[PDB]
Amino acid sequence: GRFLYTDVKYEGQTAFLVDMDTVKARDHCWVSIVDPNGTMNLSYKMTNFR
Amino acid sequence: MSSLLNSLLPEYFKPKTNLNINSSRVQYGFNARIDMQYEDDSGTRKGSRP
Amino acid sequence: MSSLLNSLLPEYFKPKTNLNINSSRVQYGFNARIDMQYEDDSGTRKGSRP
Repeated sequence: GRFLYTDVKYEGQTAFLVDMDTVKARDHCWVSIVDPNGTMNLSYKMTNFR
Repeated sequence: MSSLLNSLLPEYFKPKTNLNINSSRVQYGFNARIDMQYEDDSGTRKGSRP
Repeated sequence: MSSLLNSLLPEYFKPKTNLNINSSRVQYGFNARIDMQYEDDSGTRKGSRP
């Protein structure tokens, strides 16, 4: 459940046009928001490995 | 070299003796708990993936 | 002996005057909250019975 930059599948330089209207909601916790505004800060902690 | 390859396993995991493999495919992973905290110009939101 | 048998009831419970019993069977108990924490050789897991 992570994103690597190699998923773009293009070595070299480019600019991306992100579709902000068609943002689907697959898995939603209470944290999950659709409309970001300004400077986005996300602080997560991982505990209880099994 | 047992002592070398035994060190690579994570500190929390200690596997048992036998393993009855009955297929040509095995998934291996862990069940972690994520405690996310979001902050932007609109406001704050706190969640938790159990 | 009121003062003797009154002492047996738990400190949190203080019952009211009247009780309209309308059957030959009465369940009595409490609704508690349990916060369990598990640890073994495989790893750790944390839950909560609300």
